Amino acid sequence: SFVGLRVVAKWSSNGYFYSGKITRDVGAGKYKLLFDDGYECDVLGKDILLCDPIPLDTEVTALSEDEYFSAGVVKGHRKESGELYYSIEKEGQRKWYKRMAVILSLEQGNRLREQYGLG
Amino acid sequence: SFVGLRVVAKWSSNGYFYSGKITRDVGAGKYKLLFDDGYECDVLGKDILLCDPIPLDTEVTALSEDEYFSAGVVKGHRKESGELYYSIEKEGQRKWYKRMAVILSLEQGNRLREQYGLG
Amino acid sequence: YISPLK
Amino acid sequence: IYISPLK
Repeated sequence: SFVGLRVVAKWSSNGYFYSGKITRDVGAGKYKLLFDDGYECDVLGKDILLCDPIPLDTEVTALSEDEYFSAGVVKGHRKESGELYYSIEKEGQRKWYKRMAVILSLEQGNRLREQYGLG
Repeated sequence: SFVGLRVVAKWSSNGYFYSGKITRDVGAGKYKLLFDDGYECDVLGKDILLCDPIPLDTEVTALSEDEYFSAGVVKGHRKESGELYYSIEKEGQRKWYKRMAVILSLEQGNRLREQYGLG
Repeated sequence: YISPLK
Repeated sequence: IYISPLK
């Protein structure tokens, strides 16, 4: 089973992919997801990316408290007291983002589907 | 509160509305929904139709265990040992469907929103 | 049952 | 909490 595995999955109301965990196989090609922000949905495997961390050189969308969000490229990982941090590079410079500060646009997620998709 | 109410709510992956019940207010304008077919999602209030039964003369979409689906108009209700059945009329003839065999297309659901939406 | 993909 | 797309 996939229960307990960290994933990145599509939130279908806005088309973005967010980090979370599979918590149960609910059949019919779907999995119960506890997203890192607390919300759940039974999601199709085809909309789930089984990839933790998000791989190096992956184009992602990086969030921030002080600036509007945009696309960057993963260039590093770092683990500290049990938490994952990403090093994202935009227009040359690199910066660090918590796991919840990294999401994928619809197309960014659709790109990883062939290699990491559960469907 | 709305905990326990029967509703018809949007499955955001395919745009259709399905019958189920609200099981919790989980905040962020969302409600945990237990759909009649067994799956759960945290759904926006804007996507919930507080409408039980689906009103007469409502244009809907009807399902089947054995044959493919299509559009007709609600012309009857019936309650039997606590379960709801609908009578829908397509192209003249009428036929009966269980509660789960009746759903709304995106267009069909939007028609009922002004009168029955939680948002 | 028959349904739109989900 | 980050500036992020509407959810």
